[PDB]
Amino acid sequence: PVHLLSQTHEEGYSRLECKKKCTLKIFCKTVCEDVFRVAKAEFRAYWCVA
Amino acid sequence: VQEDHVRSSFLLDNQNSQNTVTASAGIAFLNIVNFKVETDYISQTSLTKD
Repeated sequence: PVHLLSQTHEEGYSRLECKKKCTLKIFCKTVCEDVFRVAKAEFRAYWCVA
Repeated sequence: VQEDHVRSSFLLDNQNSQNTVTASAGIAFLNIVNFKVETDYISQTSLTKD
């Protein structure tokens, strides 16, 4: 599995966020607020050769 | 020989919560003839999902 090529990308998806938050431990609110995020992945190709 | 199926599905949600917290003061006849304190606080949360 010899390394074909490494590469990286940078894309952004407004993720999912449905979280509940307590005010003062008596009552809680669910503050759904989807947030921006630039995710990145490093694509490492590994050419397979006999 | 002919046939057909239809299968509708409709699921709706809602969580319409609310809060209202108020405080007050008014210690005023002696050593300070007047000073008044009151805070207000109202929070809402309405989340529908269909």
